[PDB]
Amino acid sequence: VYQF
Amino acid sequence: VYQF
Amino acid sequence: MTPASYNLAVRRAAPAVVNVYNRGLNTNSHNQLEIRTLGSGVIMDQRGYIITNKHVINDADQIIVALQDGRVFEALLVGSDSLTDLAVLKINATGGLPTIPINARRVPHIGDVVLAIGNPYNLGQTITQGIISATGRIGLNPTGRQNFLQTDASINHGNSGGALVNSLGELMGINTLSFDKSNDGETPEGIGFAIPFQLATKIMDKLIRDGRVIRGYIGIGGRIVVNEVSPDGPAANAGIQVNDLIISVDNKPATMDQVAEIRPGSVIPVVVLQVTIQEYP
Amino acid sequence: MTPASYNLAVRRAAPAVVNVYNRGLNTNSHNQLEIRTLGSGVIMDQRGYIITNKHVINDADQIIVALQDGRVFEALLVGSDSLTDLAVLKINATGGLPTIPINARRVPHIGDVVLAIGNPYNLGQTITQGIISATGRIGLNPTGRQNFLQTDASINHGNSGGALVNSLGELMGINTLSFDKSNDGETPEGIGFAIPFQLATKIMDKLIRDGRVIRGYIGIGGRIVVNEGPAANAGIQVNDLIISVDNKPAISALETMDQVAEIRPGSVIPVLQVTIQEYPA
Amino acid sequence: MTPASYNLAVRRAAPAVVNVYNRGLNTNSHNQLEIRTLGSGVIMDQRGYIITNKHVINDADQIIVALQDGRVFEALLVGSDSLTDLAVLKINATGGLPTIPINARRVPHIGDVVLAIGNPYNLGQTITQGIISATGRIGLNPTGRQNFLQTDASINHGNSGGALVNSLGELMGINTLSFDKSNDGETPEGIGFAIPFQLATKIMDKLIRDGRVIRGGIVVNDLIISVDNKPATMDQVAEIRPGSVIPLQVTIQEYPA
Repeated sequence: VYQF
Repeated sequence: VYQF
Repeated sequence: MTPASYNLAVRRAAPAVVNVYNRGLNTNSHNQLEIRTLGSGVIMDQRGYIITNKHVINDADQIIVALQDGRVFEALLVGSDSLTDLAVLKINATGGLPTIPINARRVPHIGDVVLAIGNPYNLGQTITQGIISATGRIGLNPTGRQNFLQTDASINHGNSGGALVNSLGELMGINTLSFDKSNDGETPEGIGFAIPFQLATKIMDKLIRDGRVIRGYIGIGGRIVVNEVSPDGPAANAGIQVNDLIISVDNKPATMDQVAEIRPGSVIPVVVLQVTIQEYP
Repeated sequence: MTPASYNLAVRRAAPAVVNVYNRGLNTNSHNQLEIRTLGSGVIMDQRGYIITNKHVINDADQIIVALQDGRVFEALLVGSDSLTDLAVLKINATGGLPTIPINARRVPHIGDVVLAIGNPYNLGQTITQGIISATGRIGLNPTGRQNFLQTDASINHGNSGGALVNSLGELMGINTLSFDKSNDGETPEGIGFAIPFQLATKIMDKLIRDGRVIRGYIGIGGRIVVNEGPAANAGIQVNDLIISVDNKPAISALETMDQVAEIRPGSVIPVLQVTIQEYPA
Repeated sequence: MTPASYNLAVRRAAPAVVNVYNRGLNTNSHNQLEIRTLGSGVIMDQRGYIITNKHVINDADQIIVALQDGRVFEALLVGSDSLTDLAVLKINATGGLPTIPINARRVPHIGDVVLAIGNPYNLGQTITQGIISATGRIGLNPTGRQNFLQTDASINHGNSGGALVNSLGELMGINTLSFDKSNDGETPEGIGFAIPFQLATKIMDKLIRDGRVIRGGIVVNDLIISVDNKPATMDQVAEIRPGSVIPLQVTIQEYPA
């Protein structure tokens, strides 16, 4: 997961 | 107390 | 220079303690697996035998074991024991398993520094330290006896079933629960119990061997000499007793360890009758 | 023999930990600085820069710092970071200052003995000892994510902004909040967190330099393909990947996350060519 | 390598830490053997003297003292002090008594590792580990006259009166209380207090002698440059002796109420  |  | 540290104990022991999850099928209305409870476990040998607490796996539909290395297994319940609150799981692994360091000739001492290994609140594996506070323990208000190890190493919900090890990373006990006291007025700080590794080990072999711990229920409850709490049973069907002493059982000064260990089904000579031991309820 | 003691780490590190008072105007009725909150802080270097927690100096009308040696000072708020709950104060000393031992090459290990230094309930400076229970933490509730160090060294109200040091006295972290009253369950024992010194050191520099942390924001958050902004308005597509941001492959995403954040606003970057903006408030 | 351990401090000191039971008379029928409170105490010497907290034996009709060796004894209240919440007892035991390692030449430092020896929730004698967190504190008080050692060693109800020893087994203090409540919803953790073994001894010997405690820059709230014959302190006044005159002509005496 990643929200950058 | 005890129970054998 | 070099920082003071119990990391050596962590490096040797921690890889072997697992995250245990208890999942049920009738927990949500869609009958999909959901955690009802969780705690910790300790891989004992390479066959996949893992010790944990009974209250952690009680009535589960699926028990999940997760290792610090990332592998996850479904575990089989081989047996449990209300009296000690110990349970033994079995995962089927290939490629090898990390196993807890054991020194069968080490005698735990009051004052030995210990490290508690577990998954408090599911935050992930955490280590806490204290010392062995006491031995041969647990209240003067028993029911079924099995004595503990007491420690001030912080234990929390999730730590159950986990490992309590010394500075050499040797297995001292299986953490079981933090005295959360009987009522209110204050919260006890630093009082936790663990089943001594010697006891945990014997009980495990018995569950592995017989699938349950067969004890010695002769039929003489009390509150030595025949006492006064409850009535007798098959134990009086050979030795009249309602209020009489007892010298030595099985040729040794008279103690229920042997009683429970005598193997139900063997006439035993009790001084001060020829009673044949029976299995606990 | 001699008494086992971490007093050395105490002499070395404690002089550098101070009391921080968050004062505010008319807290009764008439205009006058009232003490809203307490906290601690650590003197990082001789210039007079001090790290503490943001939550400690929020809405402070006047921040006062008190040295363990008796001196007191009105401190200037050079800056703060919400996403890390870190703040930096500045005080103008002349006689010289006690600074925290920092060893940038030291890598904290799970099991290293630590000392929490701070001002719990304003009883005056206190030291407590535990170990590093875990590292790389608090990813099981990611909002404004961050990395933490876990410890069982008693952390109490008033310890925030303070120091976590090893037996040698080196700074291991800045004690932040404590895992308290889970939900309605009970009181967790020995679960405390601190910002790792390295991250606190990188954040302080940023705060000293710009008065705030300037993060590199683009516009692609989905909890390296872009699976759902102002930066995607010229070059970026919808459901595609990106081997190289700034035309340099950083294998995963978390690395591209920080790398991007580490990119100063305005600087044109080839994802196509997009220029960086500052992360939104 | 051997397991890291404080067993030595345990073997040396624990035998001298005893369980104390404060029994009073009640109206349940004629129950006069009911526990009222319970705590711990420290056998200070071969004569049978034991230190413990005052609040642990207050209003008691009978004090029982138990030893880890099995022996039990009816105890004699020899004295107590409300200001230090200290109290001495005496047990008539010949045959020998285990004693607490004492070392008057030792200065306890902050960071020193300590162990609280006591009987929490009457679970039996238990050892807990911590460090000296601070020295010269007021602790839990409206502000009286005494300094406490602060420790993070865990102490609970039942620890009061017991020993706080170092890794060598040397008495460092008599565990008194554990920072009660807090302000917002939070239970403090690791904040306990003990009376420095030095104060504990000064008060003991005094209690043993006078059956109790005899208690007698600087400006009155005029100004006093000095006292008796030495610079000006509000502490020495008591260490004089009631009925003693010193410069104007002021004569000191008892410290009642």
